[PDB]
This record gives sequence, C-alpha cells and structure tokens, in this order.
Amino acid sequence: GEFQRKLYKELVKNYNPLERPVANDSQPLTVYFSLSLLQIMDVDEKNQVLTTNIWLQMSWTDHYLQWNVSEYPGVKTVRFPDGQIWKPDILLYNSADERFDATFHTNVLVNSSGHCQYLPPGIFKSSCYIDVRWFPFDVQHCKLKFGSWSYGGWSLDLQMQEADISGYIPNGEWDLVGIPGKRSERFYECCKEPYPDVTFTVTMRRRTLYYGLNLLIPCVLISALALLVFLLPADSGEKISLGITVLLSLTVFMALVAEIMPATSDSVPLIAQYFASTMIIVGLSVVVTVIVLQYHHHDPDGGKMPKWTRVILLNWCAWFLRMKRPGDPDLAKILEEVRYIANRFRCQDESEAVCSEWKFAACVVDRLCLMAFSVFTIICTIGILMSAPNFVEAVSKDFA
Amino acid sequence: GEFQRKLYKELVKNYNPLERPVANDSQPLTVYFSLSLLQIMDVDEKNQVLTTNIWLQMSWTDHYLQWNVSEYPGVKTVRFPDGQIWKPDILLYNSADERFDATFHTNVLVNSSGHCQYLPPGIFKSSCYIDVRWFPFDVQHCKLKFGSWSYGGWSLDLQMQEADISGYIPNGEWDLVGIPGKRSERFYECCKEPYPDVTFTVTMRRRTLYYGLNLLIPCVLISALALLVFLLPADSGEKISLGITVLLSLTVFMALVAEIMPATSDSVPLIAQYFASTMIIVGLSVVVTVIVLQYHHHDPDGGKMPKWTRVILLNWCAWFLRMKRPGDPDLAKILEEVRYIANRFRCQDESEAVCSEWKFAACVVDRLCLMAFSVFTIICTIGILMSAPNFVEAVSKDFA
Amino acid sequence: GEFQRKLYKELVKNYNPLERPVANDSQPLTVYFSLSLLQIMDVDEKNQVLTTNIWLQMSWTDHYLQWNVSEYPGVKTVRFPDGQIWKPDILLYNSADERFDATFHTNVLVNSSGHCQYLPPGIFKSSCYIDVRWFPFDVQHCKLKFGSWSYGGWSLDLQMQEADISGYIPNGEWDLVGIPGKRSERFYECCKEPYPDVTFTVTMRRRTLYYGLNLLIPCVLISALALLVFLLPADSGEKISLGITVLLSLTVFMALVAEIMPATSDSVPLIAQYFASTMIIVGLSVVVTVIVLQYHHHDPDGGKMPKWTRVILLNWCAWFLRMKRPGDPDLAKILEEVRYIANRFRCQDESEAVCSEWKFAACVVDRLCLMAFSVFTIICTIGILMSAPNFVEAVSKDFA
Amino acid sequence: GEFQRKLYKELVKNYNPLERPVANDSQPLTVYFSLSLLQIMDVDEKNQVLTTNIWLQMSWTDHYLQWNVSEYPGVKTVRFPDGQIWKPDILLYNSADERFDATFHTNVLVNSSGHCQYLPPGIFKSSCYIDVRWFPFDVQHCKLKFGSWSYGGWSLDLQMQEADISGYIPNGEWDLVGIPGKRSERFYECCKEPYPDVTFTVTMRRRTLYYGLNLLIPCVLISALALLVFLLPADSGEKISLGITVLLSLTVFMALVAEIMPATSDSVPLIAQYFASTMIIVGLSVVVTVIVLQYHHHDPDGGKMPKWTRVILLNWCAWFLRMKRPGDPDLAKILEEVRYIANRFRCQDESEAVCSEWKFAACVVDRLCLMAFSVFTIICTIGILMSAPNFVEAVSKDFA
Amino acid sequence: GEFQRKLYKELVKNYNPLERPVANDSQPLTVYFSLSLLQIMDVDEKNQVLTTNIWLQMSWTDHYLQWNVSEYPGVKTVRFPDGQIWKPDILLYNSADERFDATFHTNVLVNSSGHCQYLPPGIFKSSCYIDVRWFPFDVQHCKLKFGSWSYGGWSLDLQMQEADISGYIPNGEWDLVGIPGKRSERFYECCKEPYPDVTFTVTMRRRTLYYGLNLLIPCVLISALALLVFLLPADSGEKISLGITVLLSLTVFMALVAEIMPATSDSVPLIAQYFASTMIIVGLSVVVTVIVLQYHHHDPDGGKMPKWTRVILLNWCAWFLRMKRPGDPDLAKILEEVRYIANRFRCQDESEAVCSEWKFAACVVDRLCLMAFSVFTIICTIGILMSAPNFVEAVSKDFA
Ligand SMILES: CN1CCC[C@H]1c1cccnc1
Ligand SMILES: CN1CCC[C@H]1c1cccnc1
Ligand SMILES: CN1CCC[C@H]1c1cccnc1
Ligand SMILES: CN1CCC[C@H]1c1cccnc1
Repeated sequence: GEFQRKLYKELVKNYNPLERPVANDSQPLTVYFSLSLLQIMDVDEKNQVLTTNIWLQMSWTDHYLQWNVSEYPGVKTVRFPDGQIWKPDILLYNSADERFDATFHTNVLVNSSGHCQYLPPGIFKSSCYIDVRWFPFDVQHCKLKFGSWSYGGWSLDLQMQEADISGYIPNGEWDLVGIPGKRSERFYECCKEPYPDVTFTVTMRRRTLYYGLNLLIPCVLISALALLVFLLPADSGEKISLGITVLLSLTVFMALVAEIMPATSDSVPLIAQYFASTMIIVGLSVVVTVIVLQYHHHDPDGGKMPKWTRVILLNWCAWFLRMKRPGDPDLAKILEEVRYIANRFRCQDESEAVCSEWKFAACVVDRLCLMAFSVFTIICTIGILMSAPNFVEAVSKDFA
Repeated sequence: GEFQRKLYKELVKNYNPLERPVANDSQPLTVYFSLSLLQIMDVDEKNQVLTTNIWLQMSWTDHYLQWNVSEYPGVKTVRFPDGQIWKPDILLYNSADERFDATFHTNVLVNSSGHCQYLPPGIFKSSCYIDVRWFPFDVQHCKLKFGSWSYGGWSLDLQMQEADISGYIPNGEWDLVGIPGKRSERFYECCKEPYPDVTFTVTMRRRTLYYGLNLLIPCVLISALALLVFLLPADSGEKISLGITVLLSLTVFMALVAEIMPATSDSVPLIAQYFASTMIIVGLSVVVTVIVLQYHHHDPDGGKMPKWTRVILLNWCAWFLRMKRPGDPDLAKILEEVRYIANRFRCQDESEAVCSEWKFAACVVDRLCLMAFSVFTIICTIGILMSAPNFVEAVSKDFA
Repeated sequence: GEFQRKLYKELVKNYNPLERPVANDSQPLTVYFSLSLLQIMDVDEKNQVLTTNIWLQMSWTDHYLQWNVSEYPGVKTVRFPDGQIWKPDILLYNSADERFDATFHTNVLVNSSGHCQYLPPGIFKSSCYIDVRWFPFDVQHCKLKFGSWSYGGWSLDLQMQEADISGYIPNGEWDLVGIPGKRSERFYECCKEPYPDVTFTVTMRRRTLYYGLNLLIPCVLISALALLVFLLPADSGEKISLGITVLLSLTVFMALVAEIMPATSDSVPLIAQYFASTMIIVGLSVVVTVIVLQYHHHDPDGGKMPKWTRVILLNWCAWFLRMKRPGDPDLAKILEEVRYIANRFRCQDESEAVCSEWKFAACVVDRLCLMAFSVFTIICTIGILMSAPNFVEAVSKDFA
Repeated sequence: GEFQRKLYKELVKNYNPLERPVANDSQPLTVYFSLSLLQIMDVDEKNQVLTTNIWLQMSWTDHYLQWNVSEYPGVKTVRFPDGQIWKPDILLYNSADERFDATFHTNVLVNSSGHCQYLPPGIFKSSCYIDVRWFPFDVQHCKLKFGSWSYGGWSLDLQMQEADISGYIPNGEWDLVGIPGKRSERFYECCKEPYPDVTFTVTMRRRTLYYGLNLLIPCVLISALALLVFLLPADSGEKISLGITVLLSLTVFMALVAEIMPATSDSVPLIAQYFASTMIIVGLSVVVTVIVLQYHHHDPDGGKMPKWTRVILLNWCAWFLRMKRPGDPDLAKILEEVRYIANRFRCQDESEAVCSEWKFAACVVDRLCLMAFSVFTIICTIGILMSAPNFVEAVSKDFA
Repeated sequence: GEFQRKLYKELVKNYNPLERPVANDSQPLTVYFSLSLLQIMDVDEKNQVLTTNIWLQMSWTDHYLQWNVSEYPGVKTVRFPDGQIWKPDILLYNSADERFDATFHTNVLVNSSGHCQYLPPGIFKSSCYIDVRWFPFDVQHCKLKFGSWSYGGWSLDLQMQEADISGYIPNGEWDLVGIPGKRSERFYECCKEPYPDVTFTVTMRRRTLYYGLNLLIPCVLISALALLVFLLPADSGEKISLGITVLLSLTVFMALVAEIMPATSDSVPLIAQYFASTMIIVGLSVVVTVIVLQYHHHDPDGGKMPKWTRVILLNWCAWFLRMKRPGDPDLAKILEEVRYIANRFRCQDESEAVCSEWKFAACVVDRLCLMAFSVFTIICTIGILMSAPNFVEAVSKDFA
C-alpha cells in the first residue's frame, strides 16, 4: 500500500538503532519483562542442566516510532526485524548453552503510539543447582536470572510482570508447583551503577510412580527373596549359591541403574543410603549362612558342644520358638567278634546322635536369624523411606 | 538477457522487503499454507521429541511483483533469495530444536501476475506428547502447530490446504494412518488480536513385529523354561540354581531393554506390567521351590506330619493326579547281640519309610504347584497382552 | 595487476547475481552436473542415515563473464566467491542433515570464454533405506537425489556426467560395487513445470570378515559347548548348571550385541533368525536335560517301567547304538534273625538293580538326544547361513 | 533524545574500527585484562577437556570516543555493538572447542572520557592436562591462556587484574582452591616481537565422598566377603562357587566402573593399583581354595603324607592355633567268615581315620590361609589408600 | 593516530579483495605454507577420524599493501580482518568436520614492505586410515592434505616450510614420532592445470601401558585361573561350574571391552586373535573336563576298560608322571546265610576296586591335560604377543 510504504520510508528517517528511544535522555527507559513457560523439556541431574522452552515477553515505549493514524488510514501496526530498531540486551545470566543467547530473534510489533512488543522464543539451557538428597522424592528449585547486560538502573529501569503458564503443557515426569519471580538490584566490581534483574524460580516436584515401580519395588522384592536363604534346609547345598547370586544381582542393579545420579558430595542420596543398607543386609545374610553351614557340618570328633551354647541353644531358643527336640572256645571267639561289630555300631549311633544335635542347633540359629533379619530389613526400609519429607503426600498424589 | 536484467532492475525499484504486499492496507493478506511430509525420520519416546523431513508450502499474491510479459518476452518467472522480498514469518510453535527455525531458506518464485510460491525444506524437530501405556501396540498422535509469529487475523489471513504425502516414503517402524489438520483462531495475553494457526496432527501406529519378536517371545519362552524347576527331581541340587539363574537373567533383561521407555508417571506401561507379572511369577516359583525343598529334606526324628496335611496330601491330591503310592550262655549272648543289630536295622527301615513318605508329599506338592503355575502364567500373559486395544488388528497387519 | 584489477572492475559492472546468465531468456541454460565420491564416512543402519564425503561438480556457460584476453594479457581465469555471481540451487533432496545444505560454498572459476566451474565439497548426510534382511551379507542400494530447487526444465536444463571415483579411498567395512546415475523429469502438485533431477545410486556390499569372526563363530562354538550337557554323567549334578549358564551367556550376547540393528518390521533379519534357532536349541536342550534327570532320579518303589518304554529303550536303542547292557531254640531264632537280615539285603540288591536299569534308560535317552541335537543344530546352522544370497561369493572374497 | 542522536552521529564520524585508538602511534595501548569465573560446569578426565562459565573483563582508553558532557547534558555512557569499534583480539590459546572463539560478542560500555569496558560471557572449553595418578584424591591444575592474537608488546601492552570469584557458585564435585595467574612475554618463530599473555591456573580438588562411598566401600566389602570362602566347611561344595562368583562380580565391577579414567600411560592410577591388588587377592584365594579342596578329597590308598608335612601340620600349626585334635567244622567256617567281615570293617575304619586326618590337615591349612589373607588384605588396602597424598585432609574435609 | 588513520584510508583506496596481489599477472604468487601442531586432541579408531588442534602458517608478498614508513612515522604493521584483503583459499582436502573449513578466521598482519602473515587456528578433524592389525602395539600414519582449492600452479605457487612442534603438548596415550611432509602436484579431471598441495603425515605410536595393564594382564591371569579346573579333585562337583563361569566372564570381557575396534575387515586384529585363542583354550578345557568327569563317573557294571587304554594309562603315563598306584541242619543254613552275606560283600569290594581304578585313570588324564594345556597356553600367548613388531621396543619404552 502507498500509505504503508510511505510510513515505512518516513519511520526510519534519521533513525539510529543504537540510540535508546527516550524523549528525555536523563530519564530511564521502563521495560516490562515477563516470561511464558511452555515446557520443561529436559532436566539433567548429572550435568546440573535445566532445559526449557519459553517465550520472553518484553515491552517498552519508543519515542520515535509514532505516527498519526489519520494520515495513514490503513496501517496500525508495523514490524521491524532484528538489527533495525533498538532492542534491550536482556540475557539469561546463568545460561549453560554453548552460545550464550538461545533466543530466536523475531520481528517486533509496534503500536500506533510508539508502544512496542517483543516475543522471542527459544530453548533455554540454564545451569541450576540440583539436589538429590531426597531422591526421587525431591523438590527442585532452579533459578532463571534475566537482566540487561550493558544497561544500568539509570538507563533501563527493568520491571517485572508475572510469569504466564496458561500455555504450559504438563510434563510426564515433573509436576510444576509454581514459577514465582523477584526483581533485585546488584552491584558489580566493574561499575558504580546498579543493574536490576528479574529472577524466576522454577519449583518442580518429581513424580515418583515410575521410580518407585522400577527401583524401590524390585529391590525390596529381591531383598525379601534373599531371606529365603534362611528357609532352605542345610542338607541341600544351595544356600550359598542363592545368597551370592542375589548379592551379585543387586550389585549389578545398583551400578547399572543408580548411575544417573550426579557425582556430587553435598550429601548421601536416599537411594544410595537404601542400597547401602540392602547391601549390608545381604552381606550379613551371607555371613550368617556361612556360620550356619559351619555349625551344620561339624565333625563329631572335632569337639563337644560348649556347655553355655549347648544349654542356651537347646533350652531358651527352643522354648521361645517352640521347636521340637528330636529324641567250646569257638563260641567264645564268635561272640567276641559279633560283640566288636555291635560295639562299633553303637559308637556309630552315638556319633550320629551328636551330629543330629549339631544340626538341630544350626537350624535353630538359622530360624532365629531369619526372624531377626526379616524384622530388621522391614524396619530399616520403612524408616529410610519415611525419613524423606513429602513422602506421604508424594505417594498420595502419585499412587492414590 | 537484456529483458530479464531490465525487469530485475525495475522490480526492486522503491521496494521495501518489510512491507506487506497488499493493494489495500485495511484488507488482510491471504496466505495458503500446506505441508508436504516426506519421512518420519525419528521419534524419541524418552525425549518426547519427534523428527521429520517435511516441506512447507506457502503461496500468496504480491501486488508489487507484477509485469506485462509482452514487454519482457523471454521471462515468465523470477526468483528472489531470502531477505529481498517479504515472506510470512510462519513458525513451528512447538519446536524442540536448539534454533527455533529449522527451515532452509530457499528462493521464492513469482508469477507474471504477482502470485508467489515458497517451498522451504527443513528437519523439523517438534515436541509431541508420547504415550507408552499400550506399548508397543500404541497409536501416537503428535501435533505440529504452524502459525504466523507477528501477524494477526486482520493482517495475514492464514488459510489451509491439505497435507501432501504423495512423496512420503514408508518407515520400517511406524505405519502412517494419515496426517489431518485444522485451522483455528486463538487469543493471547499480549494483544487483542486473533492469531490464526494451522495444526497438523500426525497419527502413526507402531509396527510391533520387531518388539514382539525380540522382547515378548524371549521373555515368555524363558518364563516357560522357568517352570522346568518343578520337573527337576528334588534329589538333584539344581532347582534353586535354575530358578535363581532364570530370575537373574530376567532382571538383567528388564533393566537392560525396558529402559528406552521414558520416565513418565502418567500410567504404567503394558510392558512394565507384564514384566512385573513375570517377576512375581518367578519369585513365587523360587518361594515354592524353597517350600518343596523344606518338605523334601525333613528329619525323620524332627516330627511327624499333622494328620490334616497327611490325609489331604496323601488322599485328595493323589486321587486328583492319579499318583502312585509306594508300598550254653554263649548262645544266649550271641542271640541278644544279633537281636540288637536286627532291631537297629528295623528302626532304620521305618525311618527310611517315613522319609520316603515325606519325599512323596514334597513331589506331589511340586506337581500341583507346577500345574497351577503353568495355568496362572498362561492366563496372565494372555490377559495382559489382550488387554491392550488394537492388539488383534496389529497382529493381523504385522505377522499375518 | 593493473589489467586484472581493470577486468575485475569491468566484469561486475551492471551485473545482477540474481539473473540467469543466458543470451536468449527463452532458451534453457544447460548445467552439467556430476559427482566425485571420495569416502563413505559412515553408514548408520539404526538411523537409516548415510554419511559420505563428496565433491559436487557443476559447469555452465555465462554470457556476461567473458573478455578478450588480448586486452587483458596476463589474466586467463577469475574466481568469484559466494553471492557475487549466479549459482545453480542444486540441492540434495533426501538430506538428513539438520541444515539442508551441507556443501561448503567455495570460489567459482571462470574461463576466458565465459565457461564456469564449481566444485563445492561437503559431508553429505542422506536418508537412504537400509535393508537388514540378509545381514550381514546384505547389498545396500542408497540413492542420492540431486536437482535444482526453484528452476524447472524450461529454465535450467540439468545434464548428468558420470560420477568419478578416481580419488575414492576404500572403506575398511564396505566394498563399493558402483555408483550409477540416472536423470529423470518428475512433476509436482505446485507447478505445471517439469523439474529434472540427477539421482546417483550407491551400491555397497558389506565385508563380513569382522562380523563372521565376532558373532557367528563364537555363537556356533558356544552352542557346540552347550551340546556338552549331554556328555556329563548324570551322577554328577552340573548338567543343569552348564545348560542354564550357556543359555544365560547367549541371551546376554544377543541382547548386548544384536542391538545395532534398526527396530524395523519389514522382515526378520538373518542374524535374528539364527539367534532364535540357537535359543530354541538351548532351551530344548535344557528341557531334555530335565527329562533325563527325571529318568535318572527315579524311586524304585515309585513304579515299574512301562512295558513299551522298557522294551523299546532296552532293545531298539541298544541295538542301534551298540550299548553294553549291565548284567536248641536259641539256634532256631538266630536262624530267623540272620534270615531276616539276608532277606532285607536281597530286597536291597533288587532295588539297586531296578535303579541301575533306570539309569541305563536315562543314559540311552541322553545319548540319543545328543546325536539328534548335534545333527539338528548342524543342519539348521548350515541352512540358515546358506539361505542368504551372495553368501558363497562373500566368503570367497573375504576369507579366501 | 536529540543530544543522544547528535552525539551518536558525531562519534562515528571519520571513525575506522580497524584503527588502534591511540593518540601516539609509537606508544603501546594498555589493556587491563581480567577474568570472572562463575562456574566449573564440567571437567572431562577421559577427553582432557575443561568446561567453565566465565566472563572476560577488558578495559582500555579510547582517544576517539570522547565528548564534553556539558554539550550533551543527558547522556553519559554509550554502547557500541560488535564490528563498529575496535576491540582487542584476545583469544583463549588452548581452546578445545570446535569454533576457536566461544565468547558471546556483547555491547561495549564507554565512558564520557573515552574509557571502555567489555564483558563478553562464554562457555569456555579448554584442553588441560588431567592427572589421575592419585585418583580420586587428586588435585588438578588446569591453565587458561589468554593473549592477543595479532598484537604484540610494542602495540598492545596487556596488563593483568586479579580474577574475581565473588559470583562463583560451588560445584557439587570439585572444591576450588584458588585461581591465581601470571603475565609473561614469550617469542614466536614467525616474528621478532614479544606477545605478552595472561595465564590463569585453576586449582581444584575433587570431593571424594561420592567416590569413596560408591567404589572403595563396595569393593572393600566384597573383598572382605570373599574371605568367607575360608570359613565354609569343606564338606559343603560351594567354596569354589562363592570364590568364582565373587571374582566375576569384582571383575564386572572394575570393567564397568573404572572406564571413565582416560587411557593414559603416564602412570598407573591408584584405583587401578587397588583393583589389581584386589584381583590378585581373590585369584590367590581361589588358588588356595583349590589346594584346600585337593587336600580334603584325598584317597586313603593314594598314599600317606610325607613325614615332614605330617609333623608340621599336626604339631606346629595345631599348637599355634590351639586346635583340638580328634581322637564241628561248621563252627570253624562260621568263625572264619565272621572274622573276614570284621577284618574288612577294621580296615574300613583305618581308612576312615586316615581320611579324617587328611580332612583335619586341610582345615588347618584353610584356617591358616584365612588369617594370613585377612592380614594381607587389610595391610595392603590401608597402605594403598594412605599412599596417596592429601588423603587424611581429604577425608577430614569430606566425611568429617 | 592521525598517521595510522590516514594510512588506513589510503591503503584500501581502489582495493579489491578478489584480486590476486601480484605485480605481473602472468607470474605466479608464492605462498609459504607451514603448520604448527599443538595437540592431538582425540583419535577415533572406530570412526577413522583424527582430531588435532593446529595453527596454519601462511605468508605471501602483497604488491598493494606497501607504504613508506617515513611518511607514517608511528605505524609499522597493520591488521586486516576477514573479507577485506585477499587470502589464499587453502583448505584441508580430507576433512571430516560437518563444515569443511574448521579454521577460525583471525586478523591478517602486514609488513611495511607488503609481506603478509596469517595464523588461523582451529580444531582440524581429518579422516585418516587407521590400522588395527597390531593393536595395541600399532604405529599409525595419518595424512593431512592441504592445498589451494581454486588456484593452480600457474597462479598460486604453493611452497612448504617445515612443521613446527615447539609448542606441542605431549598426549598421554600417543607418542609422536615426527610430522614430516611433502609437496606434490596433481592433475584433476576438471582442468588442465596442476594443483600443488602440501601433505603432512603424522606418525604416531600408541603407548601400551594402560592397555597392557587393563586387558592383557587380566585375561592372561583369568586363563591361568581357568587352568585351576584341572587341580580340582573330581569328587567335588565344581569343575564344570568353575570352567563355565570363567568362560562366561571372559566372553563378557571380550564383547564388553574389545568393542572400540572398528568393524574393519582388512585383517584380524592381534587382540582379536589372542581373545579367540583364549576362548578356544577355555572351551577345550571345558571339553576335557567333561571327558574327565565321564571317566570318573563310570558304572562298574558298564564294562571293563579296553586293554590298550588300560595298559597305556596305567603304565606309560604313570611312569612318566611317577604317580603312585594304589594297592544239625540249622548250623548248615546259618553257614549258607553268612556265606551269602560275605560273598555279596566281596563282590562289593571288587566293584569298589574297579571304580577306584577308573578314578585313577581319570585323575591321570586330568593331570596330563593340565600339563599340556599350561604349556600350550604359555607358548601360544608368548608367540602371539611376540608376533607383533615393535613389541620389545614398546615394552622397553613403556614399562622400563
Ligand atoms: C551486569 N552486567 C552484566 C554482567 C556484568 C555487567 C556488565 C557491566 C559492564 C559491561 N558489561 C556487563
Ligand atoms: C501469536 N504470536 C506468537 C506467540 C505470541 C504471539 C505474539 C504476539 C505479539 C508479538 N509476538 C508474538
Ligand atoms: C523441484 N523443487 C524442489 C521440490 C519441489 C519443487 C519446488 C516447486 C516450487 C517451489 N519450490 C520447489
Ligand atoms: C601470539 N599470536 C598468537 C599465536 C601465534 C601468534 C601469532 C603471530 C603472528 C601472527 N598470528 C599469530
């Protein structure tokens, strides 16, 4: 259109894109900054990197891009590309992207009264501190720091508008609690001028259904299966095999799965604590299995039972568990020979009785250890899980 | 040519690439937008990222790029590169690429009557919601949202043309069901102007041949082989080894293959449910194996069976399964000694008979458990698989 | 030089880089397109992406870049950079690179008679269909489609010259069979103008030495050592251990190694078929081992051998395999007592006689199944391998 | 503003961005270079790559960008983008990024007296030598070398200001010791001119809580559990199983975990030394277990022990460990026959006694080797861990 | 300064960056090309990609960039950025980066007599053929080809200066042997003009301390521990378990670690050959263990030993190994009964003697095969290691 073309010709006349568009130079320029979050595309615990897809909202009044709509009847808004009009140098301070600016420079809508608008999208990659102490029931606060790079408080009076999450799409792993913001002024060793900034904190809670179903439940079930080593009769040579195979499976599990955790040293993760507790339980189970096998395979001539252990293990533990406690010269020479045979048989029977008593003591120790270990692992797992905060509310929100 | 050079000289005379080419500024500009899908290169279930090779189709009428062919006899079409003529700022709203615009800016052909065409290719990386509840028999709908970034409904009246899949090449993993689309107008908190957009939904079904062959069949086969623990005679100490080895192999299979699923918590995947069912079956098989070994290795002097279990396990289960149920003074002192030997032998024989009865009870329990577990696992696998919709048609298309 | 500088000044005068350099605008411009394959950098079966390092070759006559060498004695060729002269917009249609154009824009040589040359290099990433049905003995045909983007048949008459592989550096994995090319005209729904293109098909054969040494041989050898379960005497209980451990090793092998295959569903790959056959063989070997152990550990009082199985297993299989088939009152009651002990011993002897017959039957079944499984695995492996085409020629080229 | 626009117009009049802004060309230009470390985002031991978020600080006096504020009442500072004013070509010499320069070119603040300021951020990726001889208790010194690329001592007199870590955020894995630096002049084979540079050395210490908890503790515990093979009674048959399973688990652990060490050959890492010691201990334990099983399973008729091993193993080791040491014609023919039976029984008892003495000797060796191996492993692990320097202080800082 | 600004104004007057700066156009331009290798950042055996950080050195005489220093007292050197003065289009022919030109375009210094200098750095990624036949003791020669892209011999007379490695920082993994180069002229099918090039060959040797310590030693030790299967007494059922577990661990080791070799078929790598030999040794050991178990568990009623094997295994091998070779009517009916009992006992003793002889033969076979296998494995490992060239010098340089 003739009017649009003439207005475009007259609008850039004597216009310098480097100049701050203010009628009075001594007065600061007010820029309203906001944010429009859409997706928490990825959060990387190991690298402490937050990746989001957001739209930055900026607005300011331009003193030179004004016209009377009566003289230009058809046009009411005009769009300027990058590098043709002044734009704020608002940057993400704590950006982790290889190129510092991840915004996609788009056009700039302009009022008929000089008011401007700027909505550059972009995949923002910010470095936020990630806490894994209460993993996976942790609540993460990551901060997005936005502020003008080379404009101070006397020049660009940055202002805050509430973040908009109307277009936000739910993430399958993280539940958003809110995105509050704050505006503050900081001094720098470079210069004697304040540099106001707008910081948006992203509070997200991790959904624990997948992790609880894939890590906690299988490991708890395998630990409960490890207790089966104490129900295997000692006569079958499979207790050691079962215990060591369970331990090998679990030690493969921890190293293979719980490696996505960052190599931080701020504190021990809850999952690490619980894996360590399970490893201790399984190792002590193997130790007790070795002790039980040592008691079971005792030589009758190796040594009699000591009085204290004999009396305690055959009276007190039996009472507690209600275990059942088992239990012419030719004739002369031929008689002597058969007497020898029978005496040897009697000695064999006495040795067998001693061995049976040893086996009973071993089985009693085994049952007592099974009960104690089951109680210990139940209480330890319950306490470890309940130690983390927001555990009950997380379960109520996820499983219920 | 002289005519072509003169027309190029006269075409850009007083031409502003920022101006919307409309004869009447108060009227909007009609832009026909379409899409030409070529390949679904990659869909990332874990990353919720879809990657496709597509060509965007845009066409609009330019009021300033017109000429009389009679005055330029040889030329009929001209091409302008990027940044020399006005082009719609149509962008992919839900882009997941590091740079928002993935299009490759190509030349722009022009009619002799001002009509234009624009066919920029590009590797579009859009973020779509990926549902894995019915994996691998899931049907996925992902939306590609296209619309002008800075032009509203009063300026750029975006229209729609049906997507073209004539050049589409098939994927070896996903079967296209179609690419429908819709045009809608929505408001934004920025401005009081509607912004029409065109959204193309991609409906793709996953081909399940590879997954069913490489995950389902091996796991069902190994679960069926785990039932062999109940056909092993208890006299050989290998039931526990077989069971624990099968369980370890299955837990490695799970934690090694079922990891490409995203860590979502919307719902439990079907494959996760079926792996959990298989894990429960194998664990309970190990528990029953320990029970059978406990029954088999019973001390004769430990205690007789309770009459209830004796009668039930020796009558009812035997009848149901048609089990076969097995079964001077020198002479005086020599007499007493052989009497003692024979009495000891008779006691040994009766103890052996009791032990054999215990072994029979253990074997009968084992067989009953084998039958029950086979029925349970068959019905559970069949039900879990048949629960997912479109299962039968997926099989008919893939295997048949 | 003065002459060179003057010629450069006069050559750009009134030159428009957007104009097609033709004396008669109605006459199409002839562009000779060729390719210079240098390397096959990488071919990605999983992602269906081919990566090559090639030099495109273009040649066309320019009407405006001509001069008389008599007037410029010293200069005979001139080079222009990108964006200063007209260049064909020849693009790789089926490109899979994040940016569509992977070429590196270099200078353009010019004759003293207007003839031009343009050889841009680049790492080209094309989406070619990869067939893994006969993996690893497959022959892959991948197509590189080149053609002008915005120029039709009435404007840019593309012509094909034979591809040059003179500087081709052989790859250590793939053997180049040839790079034939073809030129065709195809229509588009946009426009009523043909768009000639040049398509180069890359026929490469996979060298199978590495794959046959690292995958086929170890799996065959592991199956051969899994057949050893049928040579272990049943009295020693490690048959189940050996069989299950070999099955575990093989199921780890297949999952860990045969994962570079794409998740395609066009057809079952040969390596997948062979792995499935090996899995079936090992699982059936475990089943037969369980059956053999069940026959070996049979209670003598459990039941006599059925007549049919007894006669056939002790006559027909023995004949076939030529197996060896094994085999005052005081005195009165002392008589009665010794008679009792001897009768018990005789019954005992009959008991181990029956047990030895059972063990012989189990061993005969074991040897028969060993022979059957050996012959079956041999014929299955040979047939599966020889089913794929070009097997013999591939072996003759690689190993011989 | 009118004053701002006029000043911008007059400031770039006759200004060449290529010219070094100095009043006297013969005098060098003083540029104060500093650094503002913000985060140690990632260090790559395998790739010898350091990644940090830093802000470079540069300052210099410009003789052409000066004005009298009395003539421009409102403006006091002006900002110039890249490419419009002269900037130092200060580059990171040892950069490991695909593009050599990673700085984000930002605007340039300017005084009212010509003084300048330049604060370009960037994700700096540098190649620093990484020493793993004391892993994970190592202290790393990586050098960042900054200096002008094409300006010498006579032209650009680079000066140094102390690095600022006021805005530094702690890293969860590395504890910063300090960031000292030095300025030096070094010559080049190209040119007879010094090129002063500023080199910042980053001294970081690795926090060892995570590594000590996840690698040292599990491996020490597994090694301690490997000694349980010596407490297993020899009558049971799981000693070899336990030993070989522990060795397999440990080698799987080492292969899967100690792979993020770089493949350097400068020296053997401490973790590699300790893993090798553990592997040697476990292998020698398996050898000792084989020897003990050979001693335990000795045929009585195979031959009596040598007198030397007899006396030593039954006297000296027993004393040291205080182990208990176990321990008408018809009548004639009937006597002869029963005498035969009894003599055979006596010979059997003699052989049994010899075998029991063999078992006692085997158990004595087993206990002695258990004690020796426990002492050896404890001293070896303590010595290896204490060999690394700063071990005590690292433990005190992390665990205490 | 005024002089510097005036010289900058006068230097670019009538200047054309496209023009070759030569006084006589017919005469070629002499460009001195060199290289300053700094670091071998990474070499990719699998990808056949060599990554180095180098500085390119170029120098040429410019006819138009000359001035009299008397007229410009202060300035003596000037710097031009990219695109303002003519630069050689020297490119890396065999590049592998996604963009062909990986150099960073820095400033260009100029003499007071027209002599120029150009030092563009960059991370150069070149495709070099990598030979893994003698891995890890291989010596790699990779070629970096540099030459003018669009300038021939008649125009740009390229000259070579020796590569500079003064600034080289030694790599931990690879030892530099030297970087010699050559200059040659090649003809291309495009043009009838020679195109001289400079090719630098990088001769690098791999330091083998890490690989020898982490692959060769563990596998040799594991094979030596697999040889322990022949010292286990056959009475303990653990030979099969030990052998199969070692084979499983080794087959995990190979497929898990020796995967960074490329899938090349030029020749079998030394490490692959050694792994194949170890696998064959372990499999044959398992076969021999199965044979020994078959001999040990022989039914005495199965059949007598063949005379040949009896005599050879009891005489020749025993002599060679010096193995010890073990070794009124009532009275009548009581006589008959006791005679029966004793006759059965004598038959039992004869059977036991036959079984003991079988056990002796099995043990002798076991010891003989142990000796043979130890000798075979030691000779095979020594020979396969010594086969590779530069083995002794690599050992002397690394371990000594
Ligand atoms: C607040 N700004 C952003 C970081 C430093 C500071 C600054 C000061 C002067 C010139 N550039 C940047
Ligand atoms: C519809 N457009 C795209 C997203 C927001 C909106 C918009 C409005 C004004 C200026 N830029 C963008
Ligand atoms: C041949 N070109 C490449 C693909 C389609 C066709 C085309 C048609 C119109 C405008 N641009 C491209
Ligand atoms: C100090 N500069 C940076 C590295 C080399 C040196 C240099 C010398 C001459 C021309 N360019 C660079």
